[PDB]
Amino acid sequence: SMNPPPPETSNPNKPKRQTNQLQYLLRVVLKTLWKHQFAWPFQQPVDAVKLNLPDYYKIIKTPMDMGTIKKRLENNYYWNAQECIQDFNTMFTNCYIYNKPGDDIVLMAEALEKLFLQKINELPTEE
Ligand SMILES: CCc1cnn2c(NCc3ccc[n+](O)c3)cc(N3CCCC[C@H]3CCO)nc12
Ligand SMILES: CCc1cnn2c(NCc3ccc[n+](O)c3)cc(N3CCCC[C@H]3CCO)nc12
Repeated sequence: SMNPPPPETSNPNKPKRQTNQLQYLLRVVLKTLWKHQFAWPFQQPVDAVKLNLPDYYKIIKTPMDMGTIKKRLENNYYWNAQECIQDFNTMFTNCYIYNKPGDDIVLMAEALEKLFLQKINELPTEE
């Protein structure tokens, strides 16, 4: 009945690299999603103590949110662009998993996911 600690966002012992892909994922993909009208419930970890969703962390064992993703990109936590893509997909599917078809929050996630898909369509190619 407590929240878990948020996902890890730093690790100064992971080797770091910059790539066109990871730069795009921050400066275009994360940025565009963050500014979307439906982004606000996805900008931080689900707070199941403030929100009254008590079974949330019984159901969602791989939490993810765009606040975390932003930190991970900023701290060069990701080596492969796909690690970041995976985290966006985990965020969307967690919303689908906890909730049910037709729920307002699921329609918000679906809209954000469609946007995600249009932006990643233009991801630069891997090195
Ligand atoms: C307005 C501030 C706020 C936002 N969430 N939240 C919650 N969340 C729990 C929750 C969620 C859904 C239904 N219910 O019934 C409770 C409790 C709570 N408070 C209870 C304890 C005494 C203080 C009082 C305000 C804080 O100091 N205040 C807040
Ligand atoms: C990724 C965030 C998330 C996942 N589930 N969920 C729920 N689920 C409950 C539920 C049930 C039936 C219909 N709907 O629409 C939702 C609500 C909720 N929030 C409260 C309502 C305003 C937005 C938003 C704020 C806090 O993240 N946020 C979330």
